[PDB]
Amino acid sequence: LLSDKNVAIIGGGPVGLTMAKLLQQNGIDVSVYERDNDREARIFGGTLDLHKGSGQEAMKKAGLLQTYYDLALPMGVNIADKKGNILSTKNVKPENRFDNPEINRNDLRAILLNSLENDTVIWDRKLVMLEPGKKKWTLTFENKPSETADLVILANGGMSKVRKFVTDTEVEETGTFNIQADIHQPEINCPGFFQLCNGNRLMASHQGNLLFANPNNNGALHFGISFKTPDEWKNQVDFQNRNSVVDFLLKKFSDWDERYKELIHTTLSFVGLATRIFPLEKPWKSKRPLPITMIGDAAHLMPPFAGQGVNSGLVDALILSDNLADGKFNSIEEAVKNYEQQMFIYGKEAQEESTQNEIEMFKPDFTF
Ligand SMILES: Cc1cc2nc3c(=O)[nH]c(=O)nc-3n(CC(O)[C@H](O)[C@H](O)COP(=O)(O)OP(=O)(O)OC[C@H]3O[C@@H](n4cnc5c(N)ncnc54)[C@H](O)[C@@H]3O)c2cc1C
Repeated sequence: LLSDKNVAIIGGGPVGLTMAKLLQQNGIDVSVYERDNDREARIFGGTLDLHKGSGQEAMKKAGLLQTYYDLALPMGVNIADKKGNILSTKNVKPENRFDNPEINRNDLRAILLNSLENDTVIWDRKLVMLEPGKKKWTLTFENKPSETADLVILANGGMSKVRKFVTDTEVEETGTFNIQADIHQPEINCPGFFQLCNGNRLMASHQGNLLFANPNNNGALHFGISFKTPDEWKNQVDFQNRNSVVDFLLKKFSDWDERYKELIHTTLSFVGLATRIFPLEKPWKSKRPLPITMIGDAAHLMPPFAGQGVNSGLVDALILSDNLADGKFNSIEEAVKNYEQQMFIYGKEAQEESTQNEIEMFKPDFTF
């Protein structure tokens, strides 16, 4: 295959690790440079789920579907109202288990990580600078020895600072905002809400305030509250100390049932983040010194309320990965050129749904 050279993937998230695996399956030489300190760093967030057709195809090809099923956990979902009434409830039906079981972000990385040869990932590696060499890239790492690569694959999230050689387009705030926390022993610390989820993911929407929870992410309750960014914050409240956040949440939620409030009372620390999108507007630099591309969130960061992200990114993995091994191209530049073409197709389409959908809710109504 077209790589008797060496690849550098920047980013050990689910998309970056899948790349690594798909390449290394074909005897390609890959290293993943991850900035997490070690294998064991906690990944904050909800649970991923892999769709048939996309995410799961990624896993089928990596020879990892069964392992994914093993560790994943199917979940019904309830729609509830501001009051605690279950409006709807779709349960796991035996036949449709495998459609999209939820997996914990750390568990998934354990699966991927386990599938790579030793020392494929190089930990404690924060990429800060890239530089086109004679015939290969030079990667700069904060207070760590530099490295070289014939191909660089950016897979380092939606805030990647090293996007320039591919495009001058930059991420943008979408208009909405997300607060989220985890509650441990949710069954005694927030029994009302925990009992309300009754073993299913829970969602409720009220006057443009979204509450979404999963009662069982490896035994913790994860939840997030989303909303249109308050007119004032121009980019002012502080997620450092919680009394600030609690007053704010408890305000826009005073309307809501005591059970949800108890959710905002027990949570010890909150993390705030503005929804962003890396818009697939114009084409990317046709003029590139050395081979380089982007997959997953680096390529098309988009709002999550649709259910998008990662599947779309794992598809990137799949598609690029094949292009560079099916020998159906006479050069690397061609193969990446082609992948970037296909992904612009379904990328724009996804980003279209999620954006529009984001506008749907966060209005004065919704019904999922
Ligand atoms: C609030 C919220 C809820 C979401 N819910 C869902 C959901 O329910 N389902 C779903 O499918 N998606 C969801 N998403 C989307 C989602 O999870 C992303 O698409 C997914 O994380 C993308 O994977 P990735 O590998 O491309 O990027 P990342 O997961 O962000 O991986 C990037 C990796 O690169 C590393 N990194 C960053 N900078 C550097 C650097 N300079 N050098 C080296 N490494 C670096 C990071 O440590 C990280 O490990 C949600 C997103 C948000 C914000």
